[PDB]
Amino acid sequence: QKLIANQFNSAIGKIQDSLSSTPSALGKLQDVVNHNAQALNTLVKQLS
Amino acid sequence: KNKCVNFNFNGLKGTGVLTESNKKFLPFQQFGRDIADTTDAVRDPQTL
Ligand SMILES: *[C@@H]1O[C@H](CO)[C@@H](O)[C@H](O)[C@H]1NC(C)=O
Repeated sequence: QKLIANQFNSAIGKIQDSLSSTPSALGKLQDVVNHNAQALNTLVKQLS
Repeated sequence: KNKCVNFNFNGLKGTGVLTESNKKFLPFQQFGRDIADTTDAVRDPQTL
């Protein structure tokens, strides 16, 4: 029990650093936001 | 000012509210534009 608990705690501790260090782990949601922004900006620019 | 009316400045006709702008129009600049090629700020005739 103790070894399993320690392993789980270590993994949960490392997961935050893994998310924070890499700046491309959340690329899907950012891609969604960027796609919406690009579509709207293009529609605005077509007025010229 | 501060109430949206029809404006006609030197043949440029439009509608909207006019406010004292904080833009730093350089001395060779007459009117400003935004990302969609529309007039955003304008310089007055008579008094500048
Ligand atoms: C008339 O317009 C000129 C700018 O061309 C301006 O210098 C002058 O003050 C105006 N006259 C009055 C009475 O505001």
